[PDB]
Amino acid sequence: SLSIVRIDAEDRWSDVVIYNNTLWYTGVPENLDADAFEQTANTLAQIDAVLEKQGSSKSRILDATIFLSDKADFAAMNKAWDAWVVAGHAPVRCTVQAGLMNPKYKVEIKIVAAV
Amino acid sequence: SLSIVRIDAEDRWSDVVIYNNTLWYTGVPENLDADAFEQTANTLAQIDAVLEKQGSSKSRILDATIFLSDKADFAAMNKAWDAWVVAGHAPVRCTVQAGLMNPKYKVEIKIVAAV
Amino acid sequence: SLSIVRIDAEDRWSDVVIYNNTLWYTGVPENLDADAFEQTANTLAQIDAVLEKQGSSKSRILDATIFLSDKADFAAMNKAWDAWVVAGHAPVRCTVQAGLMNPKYKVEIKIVAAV
Repeated sequence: SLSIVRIDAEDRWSDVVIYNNTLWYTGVPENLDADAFEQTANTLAQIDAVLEKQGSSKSRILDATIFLSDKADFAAMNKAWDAWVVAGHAPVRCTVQAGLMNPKYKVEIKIVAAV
Repeated sequence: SLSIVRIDAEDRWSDVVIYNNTLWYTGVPENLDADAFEQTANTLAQIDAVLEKQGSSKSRILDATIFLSDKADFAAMNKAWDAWVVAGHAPVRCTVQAGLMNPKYKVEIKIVAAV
Repeated sequence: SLSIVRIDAEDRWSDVVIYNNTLWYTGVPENLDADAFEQTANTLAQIDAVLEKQGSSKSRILDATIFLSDKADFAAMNKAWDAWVVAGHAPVRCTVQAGLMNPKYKVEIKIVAAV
């Protein structure tokens, strides 16, 4: 559909937007003092739950942009990603180090997925 | 339409691109000597201008990635965003810090919207 | 089509994703010891190859985001872009400097295109 659907949840930093059978969402860490692996692993779990609640799923992710605050955390974030990603159904994947909006975020994950 | 429409199509870039009922655009500030907050507001206003010319609006933006040159300007670009954004019609957002091309850029905003 | 097609679908990533008449891809350099001009020119050549394998072309690219590891490489990557881009058929473009996963990468290029 060409009618935009927007979804706000109290426990969730980003809205979800659905349009033209496509879904956008940004995953942000919930446990600020946690390390990069935890934040990546738990943000990937957040994303699954958000996609499922709107019928989609981690199998239907088209493109993912992982922003990291520190180059030292690449290994940890690959380790989480690699434990979660669906073999043969993986999204196109962008990973860049950049400054994040909260100094305690080690990771932030933009998602575009099919609905 | 599955036909691609380009606005201000030059030799090396286009300013706006429209395809499959979706519009792409990067906004850059024109007020290059102003501060972050005021460069942001200016960018946002150009975006409104661009979206209105094609039939859309700031109520129909799907995703927005805000690049800041300096980590110290997060709070200020948020201030300019909250004055501009339409509550309950907000797009998904990304704000990160990276190097911009013109050294007088505090901010640069990439936009995907519906049309 | 509302079906998801993945090209070179691997364990942790897919090289290309195609959905809803839209194609997503991220080009990364092949020659790690090459300078930024070679890496950019070469990456634009890969993008073409990827687009035409799917029956699309570089005239059909909608949006491009170029990440450079070093601000000193801006001129080298514009020279490559300028030698390649299709006058009057260029996408929205956006260049920023950021940290990249491999320290030998001077450039990386994400592409959304019509297919």
